[PDB]
Amino acid sequence: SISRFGVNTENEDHLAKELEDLNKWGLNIFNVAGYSHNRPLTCIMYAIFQERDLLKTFRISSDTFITYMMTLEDHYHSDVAYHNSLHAADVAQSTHVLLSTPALDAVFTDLEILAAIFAAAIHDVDHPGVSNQFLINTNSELALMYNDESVLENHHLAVGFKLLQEEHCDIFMNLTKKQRQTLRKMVIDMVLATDMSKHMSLLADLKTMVETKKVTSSGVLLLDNYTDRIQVLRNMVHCADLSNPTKSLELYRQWTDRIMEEFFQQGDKERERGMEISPMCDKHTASVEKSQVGFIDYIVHPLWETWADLVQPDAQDILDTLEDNRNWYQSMIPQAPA
Ligand SMILES: Nc1ncnc2c1ncn2[C@@H]1O[C@H](COP(=O)(O)O)[C@@H](O)[C@H]1O
Ligand SMILES: [Zn+2]
Ligand SMILES: [Zn+2]
Repeated sequence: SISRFGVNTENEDHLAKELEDLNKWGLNIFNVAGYSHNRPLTCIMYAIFQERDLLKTFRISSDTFITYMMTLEDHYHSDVAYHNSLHAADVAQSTHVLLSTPALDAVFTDLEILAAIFAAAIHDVDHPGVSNQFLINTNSELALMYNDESVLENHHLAVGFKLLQEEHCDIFMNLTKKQRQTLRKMVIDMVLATDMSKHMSLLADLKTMVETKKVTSSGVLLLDNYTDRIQVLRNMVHCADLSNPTKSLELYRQWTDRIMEEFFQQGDKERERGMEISPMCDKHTASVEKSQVGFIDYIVHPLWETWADLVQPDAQDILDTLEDNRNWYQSMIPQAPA
């Protein structure tokens, strides 16, 4: 309820204004955090579940849901500049919008929809603000536990599911044993897919599927087998995760400031511990503009272009914004003549 959020009517009214964009790409999650005592993930997730009647469908009481979500959100580190609950909220809301794209209407079951949004919400939980390689190079206990493979991603999953065991936190209590098994499988698949080292193989396989792309009498995509549906969900969450550059510049710029702050903080930690600094972690040798252009050209654009193709023409506006932002940064690159 509104009381669990500690929000008064004045801020509840502001929040109502902001939530008018719940199903839109233009929602401003920064404003949402500001009116919800900085609990953007729980607030947006509650709004999303209400909007999709997921609480009613899976018999999750508001009590259990809010208790779990508030617990999960508290396990995101508010001192980590980018990988915090604000980023998770953004990704969950972005996934929520992508799931409603015309080209995918009626394609996914409710359990698959539940799985993708949940995956998005927990995908970076308890992130330390440093990369897998940093954990590996410092002989971190986490790296040793997971044998240097998708260290953080494996940890995000373990924490997300482990927290269901705390008091009044099992939001999957009323799902059948079969549903829980299937949801777990799907969630694990999608979160492990957020590991950037799997990006290329994801894109490749994604393009391939687009070659075999099948539609209907209306333009709606056809995916009758699990394997094909999970590949789309997997890529959908990956796209939402990498959606910053496709948002209105006012938002994209705030995300970029955060990702750069987090990179510099890791650079500070490397210096503090006598380790050699990482690329783009050196606040004195990193070029924000150039980095963003490179990130879009080599990773984000190639990804969204393929997604745009799969859901043609649903994502066209997203691709255009992406391109405008890319050119804005391109022209923003500093210049020193003679
Ligand atoms: N705007 C951006 N510029 C450069 N790198 C980014 C940007 N947005 C996300 N990333 C990177 O994408 C990786 C995957 O995102 P995440 O799942 O949140 O960890 C992050 O670890 C960042 O290093
Ligand atoms: Zn991640
Ligand atoms: Zn993320």
